Amino acid sequence: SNEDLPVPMENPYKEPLKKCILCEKHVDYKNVQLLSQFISPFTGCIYGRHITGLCGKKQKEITKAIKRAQILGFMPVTYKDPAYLKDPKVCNIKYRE
Amino acid sequence: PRYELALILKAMQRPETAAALKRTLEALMDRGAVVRNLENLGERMLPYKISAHNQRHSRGGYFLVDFYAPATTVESMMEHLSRDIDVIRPNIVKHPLTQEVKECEGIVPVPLEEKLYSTKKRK
Amino acid sequence: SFSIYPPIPGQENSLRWAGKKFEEIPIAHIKASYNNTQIQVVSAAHQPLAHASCGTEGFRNAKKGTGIAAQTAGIAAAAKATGKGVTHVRVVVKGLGPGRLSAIKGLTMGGLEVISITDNTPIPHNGCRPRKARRL
Amino acid sequence: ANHLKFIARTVMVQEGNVEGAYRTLNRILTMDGLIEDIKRRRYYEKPCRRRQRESYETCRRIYNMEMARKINFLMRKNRADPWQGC
Amino acid sequence: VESFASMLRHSPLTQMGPAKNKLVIGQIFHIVEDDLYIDFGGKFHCVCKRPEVDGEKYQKGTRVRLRLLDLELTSRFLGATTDTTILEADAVLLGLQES
Amino acid sequence: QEVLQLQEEAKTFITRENLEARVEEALDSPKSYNWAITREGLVVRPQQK
RNA sequence: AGAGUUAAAUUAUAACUAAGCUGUAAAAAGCCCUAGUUAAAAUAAAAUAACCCACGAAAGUGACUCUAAUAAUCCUGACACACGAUAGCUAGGACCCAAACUGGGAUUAGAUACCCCACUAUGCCUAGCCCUAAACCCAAAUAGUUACAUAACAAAACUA
Ligand SMILES: [Mg+2]
Ligand SMILES: [Mg+2]
Ligand SMILES: [Mg+2]
Ligand SMILES: [Mg+2]
Ligand SMILES: [Mg+2]
Ligand SMILES: [Mg+2]
Ligand SMILES: [Mg+2]
Ligand SMILES: [Mg+2]
Ligand SMILES: [Mg+2]
Ligand SMILES: [Mg+2]
Ligand SMILES: [Mg+2]
Ligand SMILES: [Mg+2]
Ligand SMILES: [Mg+2]
Ligand SMILES: [Mg+2]
Ligand SMILES: [Mg+2]
Ligand SMILES: [Mg+2]
Ligand SMILES: [Mg+2]
Ligand SMILES: [Mg+2]
Ligand SMILES: [Mg+2]
Ligand SMILES: [Mg+2]
Ligand SMILES: [Mg+2]
Ligand SMILES: [Mg+2]
Ligand SMILES: [Mg+2]
Ligand SMILES: [Mg+2]
Ligand SMILES: [Mg+2]
Ligand SMILES: [Mg+2]
Ligand SMILES: [Mg+2]
Ligand SMILES: [Mg+2]
Ligand SMILES: [Mg+2]
Ligand SMILES: [Mg+2]
Ligand SMILES: [Mg+2]
Ligand SMILES: [Mg+2]
Ligand SMILES: [Zn+2]
Repeated sequence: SNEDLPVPMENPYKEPLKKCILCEKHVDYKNVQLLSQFISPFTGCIYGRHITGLCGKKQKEITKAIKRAQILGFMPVTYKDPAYLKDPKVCNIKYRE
Repeated sequence: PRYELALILKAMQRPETAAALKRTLEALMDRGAVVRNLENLGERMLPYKISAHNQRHSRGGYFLVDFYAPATTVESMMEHLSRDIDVIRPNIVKHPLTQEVKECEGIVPVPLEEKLYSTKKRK
Repeated sequence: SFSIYPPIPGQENSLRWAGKKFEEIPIAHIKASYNNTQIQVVSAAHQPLAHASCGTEGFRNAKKGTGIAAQTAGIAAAAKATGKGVTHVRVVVKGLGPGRLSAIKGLTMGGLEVISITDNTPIPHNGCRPRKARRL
Repeated sequence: ANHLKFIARTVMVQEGNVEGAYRTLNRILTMDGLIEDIKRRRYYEKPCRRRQRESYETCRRIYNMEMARKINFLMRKNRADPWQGC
Repeated sequence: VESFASMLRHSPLTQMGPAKNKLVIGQIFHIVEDDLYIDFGGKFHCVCKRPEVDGEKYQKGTRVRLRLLDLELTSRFLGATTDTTILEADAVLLGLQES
Repeated sequence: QEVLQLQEEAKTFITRENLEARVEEALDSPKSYNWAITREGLVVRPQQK
């Protein structure tokens, strides 16, 4: 009969979950600009999660997409297409200090 | 749409181009295919130089053919594309729009793993 | 935004050295192998203008490994090249060995002017299997 | 080899200082893991002997990550102490 | 008589809710040269560094404005049973008891 | 609903005749998929021409 | 499991150019039908992504595409049935590179080894065998519990 006790409700102050930069985006092997965004400019490397900062599924998605874009040849392997070097940079790498 | 055809074609003038595309979709419509659409992605300088049919190409035209086809067929069309003298590289992919978008709800944060090692009062 | 390194093969970039396009500037191949170094300075037209090896410079089986030898070969190479009148050089290092840096410096100190370094070191994407490791 | 040349792994020296630009390129390759790969690939390394490497590396990376965090968390309390000689 | 549960339900520490980005009022009870030890009343004091603006204005007994980051500093670490306490809370300095 | 979607696209399909049209149109209107991203999740599509 | 495809690297083989090139702790032998550069199929192997931890019963599986496709309304179960890494065997292809064997070269008291250099069975494919591993996560399967409780060490203790 104690009406001042606590309630067994869920947490109202719960913070909304964070989102990969692509969460519910659509990764296609067709936009090479997008895939260029996640590749090292000098190498043609594919950045890891710890750089790109993507969900699991979106990393995997991006990777496969890239490889497809390479064999089908919309995108080259060993360097970032120069056209796209001047575009917005997503990743956390600092090369030049 | 079911299947997708990435056509990289030898860069030509317009008439020859038209010819090539036309006969391509003819071949497909003959193997039993229903063509949805034709998307010209332009003539680009290829990311790298591609050697096929004893010609090493720098540039190429890019095309996208969405179509429905029966399972048995895809091999046939691939063969007839590989045979072709002006295709600078063929491919056929399950059309991207069959694949579902299952909502990233977000990052499910992973907590540090506990109860790996036994409790021991060592040192 | 000054000195973005990779100048495009399109003509949108006008930057001239000795009034030449970046495409026309001479390529100095440097090959640094653990036992050796060799430089070959070649025209944009691919006509070799200079060649110097650590051995051609009169070092011998071990000693020719060192960076000393590298800069040594570099100097005389840039001598032979300067003789045919090349001001500027875009350099490429092949392999990873002792005389990488030494030889590159060797071209400068040897009186040859350097614009670019690019590294082409063959990196197998898992092609041919290497020889076995050693002690075993 | 089929790709356009001189676009890849290329730095262009600025204000004529060579040594600086070389350091730069080196920092590139070593940032991407190519130096560790060249050096790795001078000789072969057998698959088993490779997963051992992988696992030792990854354990060690976990340890160092954690220990780093702990250090930078306890950093505050490096501050000179209030209560001395109580 | 008040039941404890009632005292809890109506307290400010409850009313505040989550600790992040709260605007709190606090008091300086101890000083080492650059460092000012601030009880905002929560459980543990936080620590601060005396700002460049009006250095000598912040003294023992002074009251202060705080942006409360975390009610206390804690985490679990590799191969730990219990998490590790700093015995402080994380806060930032805004202005001094702006009146 | 599905069946009616397809019923709608059946008017837009490429058939033996429209080849002559479609192909001539495909060359006329190049289309891009090229598409980008911003750190806020925002997209910037290609700049207006 | 099929069928199709190739980006990096390497090699034939030409064009130039220089006499060396390779190789170690240091050398020697070895090769100059060598080396650097520029071209370039086949064969073989699949950087980064992976700080991921998925798929398979296990062995195993991480270049690309398409086809086929992952038993059981789900308890245990063999000497029965079907599979089973490497190496090996049989027949036919393949041969870039690696490489037991072997022949040179050093080292050494000796050196049948560790280091160097060539080159072979063999790794590769198709078909058939062989059925072994530190085949080990040395931790049986299926339901449970965190009660009771520290031989030692390791991956904490136990029911049915
Ligand atoms: Mg312990
Ligand atoms: Mg690998
Ligand atoms: Mg052994
Ligand atoms: Mg070549
Ligand atoms: Mg790694
Ligand atoms: Mg087969
Ligand atoms: Mg090749
Ligand atoms: Mg070659
Ligand atoms: Mg060759
Ligand atoms: Mg040595
Ligand atoms: Mg000799
Ligand atoms: Mg790895
Ligand atoms: Mg694994
Ligand atoms: Mg099943
Ligand atoms: Mg059973
Ligand atoms: Mg077997
Ligand atoms: Mg076998
Ligand atoms: Mg053989
Ligand atoms: Mg052969
Ligand atoms: Mg051999
Ligand atoms: Mg012998
Ligand atoms: Mg002895
Ligand atoms: Mg020894
Ligand atoms: Mg041989
Ligand atoms: Mg095998
Ligand atoms: Mg095993
Ligand atoms: Mg084991
Ligand atoms: Mg056993
Ligand atoms: Mg059993
Ligand atoms: Mg079972
Ligand atoms: Mg129990
Ligand atoms: Mg004891
Ligand atoms: Zn996401």
